[PDB]
Amino acid sequence: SVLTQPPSVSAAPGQKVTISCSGNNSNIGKNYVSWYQQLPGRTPKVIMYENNKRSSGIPDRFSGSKSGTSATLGITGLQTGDEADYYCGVWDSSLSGGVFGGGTKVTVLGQPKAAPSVTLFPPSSEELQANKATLVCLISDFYPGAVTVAWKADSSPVKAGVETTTPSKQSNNKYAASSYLSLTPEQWKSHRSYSCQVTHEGSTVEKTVAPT
Amino acid sequence: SVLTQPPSVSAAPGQKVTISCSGNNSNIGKNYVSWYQQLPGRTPKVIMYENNKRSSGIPDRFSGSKSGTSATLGITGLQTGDEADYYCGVWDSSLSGGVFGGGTKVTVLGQPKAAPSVTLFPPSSEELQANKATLVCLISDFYPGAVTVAWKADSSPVKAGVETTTPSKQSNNKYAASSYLSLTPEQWKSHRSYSCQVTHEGSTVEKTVAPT
Repeated sequence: SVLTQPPSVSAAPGQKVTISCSGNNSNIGKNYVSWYQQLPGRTPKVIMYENNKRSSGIPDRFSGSKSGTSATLGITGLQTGDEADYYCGVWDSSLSGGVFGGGTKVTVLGQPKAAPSVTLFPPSSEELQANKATLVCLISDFYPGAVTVAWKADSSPVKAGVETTTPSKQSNNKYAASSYLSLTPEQWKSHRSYSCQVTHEGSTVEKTVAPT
Repeated sequence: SVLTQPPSVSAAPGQKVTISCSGNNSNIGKNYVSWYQQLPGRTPKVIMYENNKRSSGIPDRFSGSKSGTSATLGITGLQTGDEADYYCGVWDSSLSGGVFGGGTKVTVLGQPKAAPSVTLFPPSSEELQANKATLVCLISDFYPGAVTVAWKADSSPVKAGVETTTPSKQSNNKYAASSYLSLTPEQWKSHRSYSCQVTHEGSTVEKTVAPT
């Protein structure tokens, strides 16, 4: 870290966020400054180049500026999707090489709770032809990332055969997982219906499937 | 991803892994390369710089080198604490900014490798009756826990609305994930088929679905 960047910025949804980048005359003062976004677990991507030029597909929210030996990144209308680390980059002329800042964690404070979207899928045609039956309860767009999944065959709770993936942080910093129930085609065709009940922050969402 | 890295690399504890990072004369060829370690949950840290310089507290087991347009990070005496995601970074003298590799997942093999079980689910009847269409690619029973998923609309790759969850260990100790694709029921019916392609350890499998 040749460039000096604050360790973090926090703001409520819709608010304005500024990120400073402090350097000398050999780097920021002489050369083009670029900005990089890094979503957790993801590699850094360029979002701004040539001090204020926005990279392809980069939203209007994002704004970039250079003045003197200091660069700034402006995010107006902060969204939950902008929660990432931001780095500023410039070529150092003093020591002929590319330099970077320490980074800045951007937090959306007081984030609104998002109920999960729930899509239940019966065993596919191709699957049953292979004497295999799998039900998928796709659980998407929820926040925070914790869920309880319960299954039922008609009225009775299904204990075994259930697997629920650990909620993973999606593109929009919101979450997704999927619960799956592997049955024998004998077990599936026997019952009248199947249920997947998803509990998120105390509230339940239940969807139902039936054969054909 | 401008620089190219293999997505997954593994070996038994005590063995050796190498991670290739391929670029051009303008990036890897001219400038100094760094390597990043992104530990599970934690913030990425630089472990290698100036092609072969190790950071503080980085053991002898980690070695970096660069020949031509490609850099390699080697790891010997592979141990569980090395399991992380690693990426390369270099300045691109033509683009006048930093370029990064897509990342590599390093796995210390603790059980037999397992090829994924792939189940493609078309949009359900209840869903299409609501003018919504969701394709779900259930990927389970695989080890190591890293997949690359590609979607095709007939044969042309789908470049939008694809979400892939992070693999999580299940009750069988093997990993599971799911890739989902959102389409308008017109997008589902305008194509002959949709396909989900799962890449795991250089082995690739294709699943296909068609309307009814």
